[PDB]
Order: sequence, then C-alpha cells, then structure tokens
Amino acid sequence: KSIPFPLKDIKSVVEVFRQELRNDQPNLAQLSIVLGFFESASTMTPSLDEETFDALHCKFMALLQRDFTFNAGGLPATREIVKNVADLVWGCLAKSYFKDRPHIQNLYSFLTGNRLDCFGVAFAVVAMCQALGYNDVHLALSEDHAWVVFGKDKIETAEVTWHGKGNEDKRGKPVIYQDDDRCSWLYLNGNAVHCTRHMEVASIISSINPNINHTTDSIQLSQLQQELLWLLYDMGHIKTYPMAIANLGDLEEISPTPGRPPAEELFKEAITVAKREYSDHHIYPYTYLGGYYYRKKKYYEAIASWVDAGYVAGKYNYSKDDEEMYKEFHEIANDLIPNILKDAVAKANLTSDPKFFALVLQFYDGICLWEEGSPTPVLHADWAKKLVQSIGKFAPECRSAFNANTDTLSLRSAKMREMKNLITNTSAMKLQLTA
Repeated sequence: KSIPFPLKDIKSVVEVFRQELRNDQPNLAQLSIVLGFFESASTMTPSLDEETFDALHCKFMALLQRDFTFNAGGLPATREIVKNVADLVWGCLAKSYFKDRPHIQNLYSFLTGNRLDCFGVAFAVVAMCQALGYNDVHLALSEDHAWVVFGKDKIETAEVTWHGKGNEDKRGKPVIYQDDDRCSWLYLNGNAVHCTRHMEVASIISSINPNINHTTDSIQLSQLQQELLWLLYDMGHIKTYPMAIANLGDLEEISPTPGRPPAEELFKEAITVAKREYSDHHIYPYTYLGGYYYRKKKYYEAIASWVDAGYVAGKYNYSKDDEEMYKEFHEIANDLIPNILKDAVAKANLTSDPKFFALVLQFYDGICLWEEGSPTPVLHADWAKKLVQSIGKFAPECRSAFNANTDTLSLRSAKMREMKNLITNTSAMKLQLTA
C-alpha cells in the first residue's frame, strides 16, 4: 500500500505511474482505474480517496474470483482461458449504451457504469489476465484494432473485442494471416505493435481523451497525458510505439515543453520507428506529420507526407472495415487539398508548379491502389468532383509540363494512368475516377 490518498493533483498521479513503471509488472488494473477516474472527472477539484479506490479494486477482483482461479503454477494461458476472460468482460457490459462514446476506454468506466469501448475491452482482458498471473497474455495493437497474444513455447493469438458495429463475433478466434484475396489495413499485414507490460501502460496513456467538447479540452488532463508520455519516452517504453510518439508530437505542437525536441522531430521519429520496426506498413505517422505541416502552411511538405500515407494505404486492399482511414483520406482529398489550392489561387506559386501537381496526382494514385479490386469503392462521385476541380486550379502549361516529364511515368494505379492521358473533359475524367 504505497499510494498517498487522496490523489488530488497531477503530480501525485504521475508519481503512481512512476513507481509502477519501475516494476516488471506495473499494475494494469490499478493504473487504468486511476486514470479513468481523473478522465471522467476532468471531462465532465478531482480527488480520488482510498475508500473509492478500494471499492473499485474490490469489485474488479470479485468479478474474477467468481469463475477463475489464479495461475499458481505459472502455466501459459490457453485459448479457452482467454475466451473465457473475454466472455466475462462482454457479459458485464450494459446492453444499451453507444459503444463509440468517448471516455469509456478505461476500467473506471467499466466498474462504475458497465461501459467499455472496443479498445477498453481488449485492455480489460489483458489486465484481468495479469491479475490471474497469466503474464504471457499481451495486448496487440494495430492502428484501429486490438487483440491479444499469448503462449510461451508457441505464440498464439485471439480476438477478444469487436470492431465497427460488431456485427461479427470473433471471441477466441485466431488472428490468422490468410483471407488471401485481401490484405486489411486493420491487421497491418502482420506489423502490429506487440506490447510489453510497459507498452500496455503506454496504450492507456496514449488513449487518454482530453476532449470536453469540439472546441474545448481539459488543460489538466492534457497536461497529465503530456507528462506521462514524456515519462514513458524518457524511460524507453515507447521506443517501438509510433502512435504514442505521434500523440506526444501533437501535444508538443500545441504546448511545447522547454528543452524537448520540436514536434516535427517527434513526428519524424514515429515514422522512423514505423519504417524500421513495422516494415513501413503504418499510415498514421504520415497523416500526423502531414497534418502538422498543413497547420503550419508548409504545403509542399504536407502533400509529400500525404503521398507517403497514400502509398502505404496502397499496400492494402480497401474494405468497409477501414472506415477510420477512409474518413482521414476523405478529408485530405475533399477539404484540405482544395483548401491549399484555394489559398494558392488566392495569391498570384504552387498552382504553376508541375512538381506540386505531380504530388497531388501521386496522392490520388495511392488511394486508387488501395481501392484496386475491392468490391466496395473508395473514390465516389464526390471525390471525383473535387479531384477535377482541384486539377482545374493548376495552370494549363503546368499540367502539360507534367505529361512531358519523368513524373508522368511514376503513376502506378491503372485508374490514374488512364486519367493522365485525359490531359492536353471534366465529364470523362469524373466517369473514369469512379469506374
């Protein structure tokens, strides 16, 4: 019992994390309860007393003591045990809440209101396995999904949570790389983040949500998250975790910490990590950096980064499962690129520059590759409209220069290669883009 209750300031919370992170087995349940308490109170002085903390711990342990026994011999977990723990979690959830509500990612929400989001479920399963002494059970994270790995002599995998509307129940099933027609972004072609216990602590810090409303975040909770991410960073626990590094980049962009690297270098670090450890199969590190450049009005840099993102997306085969990445690219294509071009046309630059025009086409090239052979299309009539409007904002001599240079042969998708040849009208281009 080392926690000085009541916990009623950021410094005290960081100190609980500091102490637990020193250990081989940071207490996942305890840490999620504490963070969740503060997130709920801050996004509605928050003070967590000993009575409340003990009641939540009691309740968590009582849920497990019902049908599980501790792994006294240190055996590896089995598929049956993992599925059974997922079944417990799922069985405790309330039936009538919206699964994509914010602030329901942690064990506080689970224990006080029987609500968890899909990431929360997967974390819960791992935290319960830890409590039971199955320390082979770990979280695996893609960019928009989570599952578990377990076993000692043979590493095995199991689905434990839902994705999207959860119409398909996969509890206990292997994550296997097959479905050979289709390589899904959700599973990163095998380049998921496999967490140590310290990285599982990082996942709950990284998933802190300071949003109160669309225009207001909790400064206190943002400060807590930024401080905790620096702690993880400094002690080496997010060296292989791109989204945790990128989320820190986002925090530093908004509130730079004296003596720390610039946000831009943190974004580049997350990219370097992705390239080095994850076969350059992650998309978000490129869209985080692209977004940064966009907000800094560094438009050459922004589009180059979005092109990197598109060509990563092009490593995959699109499905409706990919809706979060769809939304990101939809905004880039339909809002942000047009914004850049409107600003540039607003001054008379990049609208006469074949190198810039090339990069715009390469962005759509990567999206086109992503969609190749998919039953469901990505580029609908609205994306087509916007692409043809965008192309129209470039100089005629700029476009024809693009056709006469090396960058012409660089396009890889059948759709964009067929498109460039409609250059020397709008209706034929629009039709081609949605074929």
